[PDB]
Amino acid sequence: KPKVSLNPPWNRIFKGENVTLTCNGNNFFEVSSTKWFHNGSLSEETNSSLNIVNAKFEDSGEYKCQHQQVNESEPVYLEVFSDWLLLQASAEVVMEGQPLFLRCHGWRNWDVYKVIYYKDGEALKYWYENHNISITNATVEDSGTYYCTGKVWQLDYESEPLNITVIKAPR
Amino acid sequence: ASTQSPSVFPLTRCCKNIPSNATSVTLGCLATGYFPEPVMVTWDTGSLNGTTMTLPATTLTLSGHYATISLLTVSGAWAKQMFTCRVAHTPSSTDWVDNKTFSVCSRDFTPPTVKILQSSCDGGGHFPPTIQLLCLVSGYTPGTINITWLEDGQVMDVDLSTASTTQEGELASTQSELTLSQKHWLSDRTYTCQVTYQGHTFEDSTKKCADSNPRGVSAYLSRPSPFDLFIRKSPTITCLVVDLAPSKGTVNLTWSRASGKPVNHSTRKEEKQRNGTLTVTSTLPVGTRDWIEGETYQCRVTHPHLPRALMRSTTKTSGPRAAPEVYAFATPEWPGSRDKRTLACLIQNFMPEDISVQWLHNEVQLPDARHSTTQPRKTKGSGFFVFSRLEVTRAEWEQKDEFICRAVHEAASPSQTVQRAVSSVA
Amino acid sequence: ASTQSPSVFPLTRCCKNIPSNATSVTLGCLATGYFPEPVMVTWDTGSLNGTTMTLPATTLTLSGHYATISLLTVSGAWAKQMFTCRVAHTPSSTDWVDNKTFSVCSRDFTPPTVKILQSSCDGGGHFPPTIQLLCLVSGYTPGTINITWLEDGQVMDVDLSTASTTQEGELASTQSELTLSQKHWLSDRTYTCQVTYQGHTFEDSTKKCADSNPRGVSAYLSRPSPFDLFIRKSPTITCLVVDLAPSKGTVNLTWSRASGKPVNHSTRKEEKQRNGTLTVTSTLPVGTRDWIEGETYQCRVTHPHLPRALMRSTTKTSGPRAAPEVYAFATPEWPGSRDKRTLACLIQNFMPEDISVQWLHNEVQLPDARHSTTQPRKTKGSGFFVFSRLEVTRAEWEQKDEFICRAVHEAASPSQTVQRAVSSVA
Amino acid sequence: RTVGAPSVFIFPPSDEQLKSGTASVVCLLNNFYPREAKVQWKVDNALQSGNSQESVTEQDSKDSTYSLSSTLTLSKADYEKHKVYACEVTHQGLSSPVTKSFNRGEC
Amino acid sequence: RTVGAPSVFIFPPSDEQLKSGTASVVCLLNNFYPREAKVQWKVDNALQSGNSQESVTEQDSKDSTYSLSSTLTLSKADYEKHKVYACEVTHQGLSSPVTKSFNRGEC
Ligand SMILES: *[C@@H]1O[C@H](CO)[C@@H](O[C@@H]2O[C@H](CO)[C@@H](O[C@@H]3O[C@H](CO[C@H]4O[C@H](CO)[C@@H](O)[C@H](O)[C@@H]4O)[C@@H](O)[C@H](O[C@H]4O[C@H](CO)[C@@H](O)[C@H](O)[C@@H]4O)[C@@H]3O)[C@H](O)[C@H]2NC(C)=O)[C@H](O)[C@H]1NC(C)=O
Ligand SMILES: *[C@@H]1O[C@H](CO)[C@@H](O[C@@H]2O[C@H](CO)[C@@H](O[C@@H]3O[C@H](CO[C@H]4O[C@H](CO)[C@@H](O)[C@H](O)[C@@H]4O)[C@@H](O)[C@H](O[C@H]4O[C@H](CO)[C@@H](O)[C@H](O)[C@@H]4O)[C@@H]3O)[C@H](O)[C@H]2NC(C)=O)[C@H](O)[C@H]1NC(C)=O
Ligand SMILES: *[C@@H]1O[C@H](CO)[C@@H](O[C@@H]2O[C@H](CO)[C@@H](O[C@H]3O[C@H](CO[C@H]4O[C@H](CO)[C@@H](O)[C@H](O)[C@@H]4O)[C@@H](O)[C@H](O[C@H]4O[C@H](CO)[C@@H](O)[C@H](O)[C@@H]4O)[C@@H]3O)[C@H](O)[C@H]2NC(C)=O)[C@H](O)[C@H]1NC(C)=O
Ligand SMILES: *[C@@H]1O[C@H](CO)[C@@H](O[C@@H]2O[C@H](CO)[C@@H](O[C@H]3O[C@H](CO[C@H]4O[C@H](CO)[C@@H](O)[C@H](O)[C@@H]4O)[C@@H](O)[C@H](O[C@H]4O[C@H](CO)[C@@H](O)[C@H](O)[C@@H]4O)[C@@H]3O)[C@H](O)[C@H]2NC(C)=O)[C@H](O)[C@H]1NC(C)=O
Ligand SMILES: *[C@@H]1O[C@H](CO)[C@@H](O[C@@H]2O[C@H](CO)[C@@H](O)[C@H](O)[C@H]2NC(C)=O)[C@H](O)[C@H]1NC(C)=O
Ligand SMILES: *[C@@H]1O[C@H](CO)[C@@H](O[C@@H]2O[C@H](CO)[C@@H](O)[C@H](O)[C@H]2NC(C)=O)[C@H](O)[C@H]1NC(C)=O
Ligand SMILES: *[C@@H]1O[C@H](CO)[C@@H](O[C@@H]2O[C@H](CO)[C@@H](O)[C@H](O)[C@H]2NC(C)=O)[C@H](O)[C@H]1NC(C)=O
Ligand SMILES: *[C@@H]1O[C@H](CO)[C@@H](O)[C@H](O)[C@H]1NC(C)=O
Ligand SMILES: *[C@@H]1O[C@H](CO)[C@@H](O)[C@H](O)[C@H]1NC(C)=O
Repeated sequence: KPKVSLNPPWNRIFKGENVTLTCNGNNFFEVSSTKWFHNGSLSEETNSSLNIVNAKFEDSGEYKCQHQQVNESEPVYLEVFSDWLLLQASAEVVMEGQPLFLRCHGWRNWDVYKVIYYKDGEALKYWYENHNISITNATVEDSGTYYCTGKVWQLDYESEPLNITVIKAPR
Repeated sequence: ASTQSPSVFPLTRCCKNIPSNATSVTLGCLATGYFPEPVMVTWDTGSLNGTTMTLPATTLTLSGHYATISLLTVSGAWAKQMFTCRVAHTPSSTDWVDNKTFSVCSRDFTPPTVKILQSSCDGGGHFPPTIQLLCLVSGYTPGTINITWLEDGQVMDVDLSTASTTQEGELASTQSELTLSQKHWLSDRTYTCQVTYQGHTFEDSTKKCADSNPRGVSAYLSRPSPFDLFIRKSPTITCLVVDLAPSKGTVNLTWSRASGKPVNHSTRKEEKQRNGTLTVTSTLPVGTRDWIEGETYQCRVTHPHLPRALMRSTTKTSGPRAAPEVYAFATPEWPGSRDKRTLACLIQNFMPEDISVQWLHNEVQLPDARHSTTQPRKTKGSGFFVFSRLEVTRAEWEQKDEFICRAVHEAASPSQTVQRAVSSVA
Repeated sequence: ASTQSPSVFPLTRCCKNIPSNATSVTLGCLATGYFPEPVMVTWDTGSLNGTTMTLPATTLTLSGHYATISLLTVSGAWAKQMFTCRVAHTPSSTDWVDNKTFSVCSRDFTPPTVKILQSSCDGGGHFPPTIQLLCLVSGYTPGTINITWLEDGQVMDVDLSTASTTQEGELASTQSELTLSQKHWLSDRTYTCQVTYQGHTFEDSTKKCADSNPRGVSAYLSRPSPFDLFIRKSPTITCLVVDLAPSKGTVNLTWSRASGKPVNHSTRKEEKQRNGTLTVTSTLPVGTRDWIEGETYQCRVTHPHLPRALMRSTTKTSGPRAAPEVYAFATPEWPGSRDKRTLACLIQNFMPEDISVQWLHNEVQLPDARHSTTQPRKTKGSGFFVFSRLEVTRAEWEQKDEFICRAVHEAASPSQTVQRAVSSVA
Repeated sequence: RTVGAPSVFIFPPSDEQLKSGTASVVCLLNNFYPREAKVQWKVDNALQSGNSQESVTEQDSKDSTYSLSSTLTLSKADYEKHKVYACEVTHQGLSSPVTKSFNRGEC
Repeated sequence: RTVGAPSVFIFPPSDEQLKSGTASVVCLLNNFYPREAKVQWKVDNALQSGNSQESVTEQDSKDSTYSLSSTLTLSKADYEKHKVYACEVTHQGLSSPVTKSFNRGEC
């Protein structure tokens, strides 16, 4: 089947930010045209990559793609927020040992200082500036509801929490 | 629209443009910012003759206010004669009189200028243990001059600074030196050099320097004061938004009630500060019964450069109630304090925390600035307390030695006020 | 070794060391740093008759060259007489003659002082388009003076700065103003003011400052509490550094005095906080007298990830002194509260702001948790005030009904302590 | 009556009005006939519109003339953003439009 | 001959030697007999050793006394950091060791 790829990979963006959904599978059938499915409705884009420009609140929701095959792609979900700090994350469900990058991101390239990540309530790591937590070998205990506290323009802001859960790759 | 009192300002032609041989001159007064019509203007010319003529008013488009100009034309010894304009607005009050007294010419002098220099930190980037601020008032026409230093706007004692004036030729030069600890300088406080010269004010500002100064908008929302709620009976709430970056455009500021019932019209002031920000204040009148019965009011702040809307809300405290205890005291007489005394008041065991404290003397409630009042703090048991301190002078207690400390508080009975008198001599 | 010419220098006593009534004086010339032997020294004494004397040379240990002193003792009008010493070194050359001409009281060294002042940045901390540096040479005996500016040790063009000189009484003052671009100031180059007075060089330097928070870390440094200082006679100061990273590599914490005298060991302590940050706290005991006489204490922190060392400094106040007034009151009985009272203490008009407040009952100091004291705030005139509040029980005043409010403050005499007792029944 | 020229005057805002946070630069046209008088405000030689309010008086009972005052209303900050302030008076009694000007710092 | 006391003098370094970067503090002991004279260097009331060179002449042919010059050699920074410089002369002709001193502030 054609799986759906995200550039940048992050399914949680800010209002107004861009993202481009690309969708590809094994080339058993030659690539001619693609179908897009915002919420269930067919989008007016044929191209294999759809560029979601300037996010609005209505740009939220279930996304899906399709080719001339007999069967469809998975229901990737894209929530869109306007707020001060969004604790972005690579994937919402991962299997151990895949790369996981986390990023406590601030509105319009703004720089968040005194950044602290929380995993399930406890302080996982703190750094002076914003950082890219990166765990390449996710453990099954890594599953938690995460959130990050930061300081943007001298004021304190907590991101909305986001739960992530790992699974065992055998079975 | 509410009744508004006019602001009266002079209007004289500028004397470099006035010919010296002109035997006659026209001056005037602008009365602007009042509701409703009319005002009456009279002119006292001293001893000269004069012709008074008042124009029809102009309705200001932006605010709907009225602006009228009343002119006087005089002849004779015009340049040396005092001139007074007296404006009465009987809608404001029957005895409302604005008296503005001035001359045709306030004369021409060279502008003084002000600049502030500072100690340099050393070759390693470290501050010295004390910081010198040197306020320099460059060449001005010799005259009486005063320099005041302010720390975040509050006057410091003159003992902590020096001042020096020299004269070279026909021009004076003034310098003032202020000494500060390194600790105060590193705390990012802002210091103002205030120059008073011939009844005109100049100023300059400084704070600890910086390679960069990020700042963001913050917002605060007050409750009505008990004094305004129960004595004045005209409660208001204020949404104050500070430290916004003066970008392009006006900041969107909206009042709403959780019930969906209508809000009154609010007033809005925007003011640039010494420290580089723009502070916006919005004041909303609230209903007295509305507030007392538990309504919740919301201030919503939006701006295109903001990430999200900023929201603040305010409502009557849901805690229990308890009446204030009041105690007033005078300090004893001792050496060095013969003609100035200090009075004190303790207000305690009240609940909830919002309270207004004033001092009354001889059938006038003295201005709030005369005294100081601490912030409410928790008692060990149940309720809050505050202290108030009032320095008084000999003429006041010789006028009347009874000084009343009064607290206004929602739980006080029977009329939401409690007061106690003290006499210093007994 | 190699052949080296002697360096010839005069040798005369200080003008305050030579007695005015001396009938004879001994002067000399030191010829140092020559190799091999010998040198030949002669003296031109003008019209006076004197006795010359040549000593054997002493070999310099560091280079192996020779150093000799040639003295001359004269009598008569030796103060006004001009003396020449003529040294030749025949290994160097047959006609190398060093003629050093000087009087017995030619001059004493006179150190002009150097200080660098600088432009302001404004009230938002932003830099102006240019930076002024003002080098001041204040209060020196008049004479020839030159001022040169260096940028990273190279002489800048003469037209880029302007110097001026004034005189007041005996003492002279000189100033020089340099204009820099904002970019140059912000590049962190070092600027040196080089003052050459009577042929000798005096220097001061500056570079872009360092604003106390390089990587978002904060550091705070307290003063001793007056209670610790004057009652326990064990004053301590505390340096606390917050928001460091929990990485490896221990932080380097060092204490020092500006005078270089030794400091004791401190209580170095680290602990990770619940929010994932790391705080380091150290408490240093300091000498009581050392503090009272105005020593400056410095806390210096270095972490491997920080780009430069971070320093904080603390010292005693530089303002005037005023002892506190202490007033103590007992509340009268309030209906329904038979078994409790509140004691209020007003402490006022003291300078500087540092103060400790204690309460005592039955000659023993009560726990701090029993009473609440406000933070120092300014009075209307000179000095600061605080209020203290203590709730007491019937069992306590029936045990002993006298309670003492005691203030410890640096300006109080004779032992930095003033107290006032109060009774609830009277 | 005959055609009377306007006596053209200009008045700055007072320092107390600058303390109040507003500014009203006045151009007075005293004792003109006929009533058709045009006042054009310029600030640093840039024409202004939407902030000029012209109070026009009645016909005087003695000389049968009229009076006018054009009030240019600005903010305090907008007042000190500029230096030159002038008003141009076009009228039948003036052969050319008379421009009366002043500056802030000379006063 | 008879026991002669040293006339003890102290000479500061010249400012030209400070321009050269060295400093030679001289203590002159004039006209003393016998030759056994001890010179000690007290810099800010701290005894110095290993940086002093004593030059002694032969017996004079007129008074049969001796002349000594003790030279304390230091750097310019080492000279400028210290304030009071003194030489203490112990000799048979002196009942107490005579200390002759000067101060950098007044020299
Ligand atoms: C640049 O310059 C501007 C102007 O000087 C500074 O603006 C100040 O900002 C501070 C905070 O950012 C303001 O302080 C706030 O004032 C509010 C107004 O309350 C006043 O009015 C009530 C009457 O109802 C009085 O009782 C009260 O005492 C005040 O006089 C307060 O309500 C705020 O309190 C809030 O914060 C405290 C914590 O500090 C909480 O405990 C409270 O519960 C409440 O939430 C607050 O104190 C200050 O008023 C502003 N100045 C002016 C003139 O308005 C900028 O801060 C400055 N920026 C920099 C970087 O220097
Ligand atoms: C993670 O959690 C830690 C705590 O575990 C937080 O660390 C706190 O950081 C704050 C911010 O600096 C600290 O607050 C500071 O406390 C100092 C302690 O002073 C003591 O002594 C004085 C005088 O006797 C007392 O009055 C005071 O109450 C204390 O007992 C204060 O001196 C500091 O004052 C500073 O701010 C004021 C304005 O409020 C200025 O006027 C001052 O000049 C000065 O600049 C300050 O209040 C706090 O103490 C720290 N906690 C602990 C336990 O020490 C971290 O901040 C937190 N991480 C993040 C990212 O927030
Ligand atoms: C495809 O299906 C999707 C879901 O099936 C649809 O997504 C939904 O769209 C609506 C409207 O576009 C979203 O509602 C959002 O907008 C209103 C109005 O915005 C105001 O409130 C915001 C509060 O966050 C402010 O930030 C704004 O500035 C503005 O003042 C909000 O009231 C909503 O907020 C609520 O929901 C969000 C989470 O979405 C919470 O964070 C808030 O606290 C509050 O509870 C929304 O912001 C709706 O959120 C969205 N659904 C999701 C899951 O995001 C989509 O419209 C549809 N598309 C098409 C083409 O059919
Ligand atoms: C990411 O992490 C989040 C944080 O843990 C997860 O949210 C959690 O969801 C669970 C639901 O599975 C919540 O658990 C219960 O929440 C409320 C609170 O229960 C209270 O009342 C009960 C009596 O009714 C008591 O017995 C409880 O002890 C408690 O006091 C319940 O109402 C829920 O009931 C729901 O689920 C049951 C099935 O279990 C249904 O039968 C019910 O009809 C109802 O629909 C839950 O029992 C938990 O509180 C919540 N955590 C937080 C912090 O909010 C989130 O699910 C997770 N997501 C992923 C993808 O991993
Ligand atoms: C989101 O993507 C669009 C598409 O490229 C960007 O649009 C460009 O905008 C810049 C200036 O804003 C123009 O110079 C380009 O021509 C635009 N590109 C196209 C293809 O038209 C847009 O800028 C992006 N948004 C953000 C916030 O980066
Ligand atoms: C997803 O793709 C697979 C690929 O064939 C589909 O599998 C067949 O689906 C039909 C559905 O009508 C069944 O009748 C067949 O028996 C399935 N083939 C098998 C099981 O070998 C599958 O149906 C597709 N799913 C959807 C929803 O289209
Ligand atoms: C977190 O990781 C992402 C991707 O791994 C980083 O995004 C890159 O940032 C650099 C520098 O800002 C850019 O040049 C790249 O183009 C970005 N790549 C992508 C895919 O976005 C992000 O910067 C990292 N965050 C931190 C704090 O290092
Ligand atoms: C789709 O791809 C084609 C191929 O280059 C391109 O010309 C076209 O612009 C694309 N459409 C969009 C919407 O990007
Ligand atoms: C994760 O750790 C295990 C340790 O047993 C190792 O075998 C595996 O290769 C690691 N995977 C990655 C992606 O580092």
